[PDB]
Amino acid sequence: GRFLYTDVKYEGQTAFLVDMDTVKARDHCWVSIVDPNGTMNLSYKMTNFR
Amino acid sequence: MSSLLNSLLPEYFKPKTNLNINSSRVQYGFNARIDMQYEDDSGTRKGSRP
Amino acid sequence: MSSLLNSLLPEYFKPKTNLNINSSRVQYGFNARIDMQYEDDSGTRKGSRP
Repeated sequence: GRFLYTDVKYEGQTAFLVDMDTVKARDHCWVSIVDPNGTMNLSYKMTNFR
Repeated sequence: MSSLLNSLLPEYFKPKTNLNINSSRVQYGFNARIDMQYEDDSGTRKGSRP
Repeated sequence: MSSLLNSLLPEYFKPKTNLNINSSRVQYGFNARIDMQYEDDSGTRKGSRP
């Protein structure tokens, strides 16, 4: 459940046009928001490995 | 070299003796708990993936 | 002996005057909250019975 930059599948330089209207909601916790505004800060902690 | 390859396993995991493999495919992973905290110009939101 | 048998009831419970019993069977108990924490050789897991 992570994103690597190699998923773009293009070595070299480019600019991306992100579709902000068609943002689907697959898995939603209470944290999950659709409309970001300004400077986005996300602080997560991982505990209880099994 | 047992002592070398035994060190690579994570500190929390200690596997048992036998393993009855009955297929040509095995998934291996862990069940972690994520405690996310979001902050932007609109406001704050706190969640938790159990 | 009121003062003797009154002492047996738990400190949190203080019952009211009247009780309209309308059957030959009465369940009595409490609704508690349990916060369990598990640890073994495989790893750790944390839950909560609300």
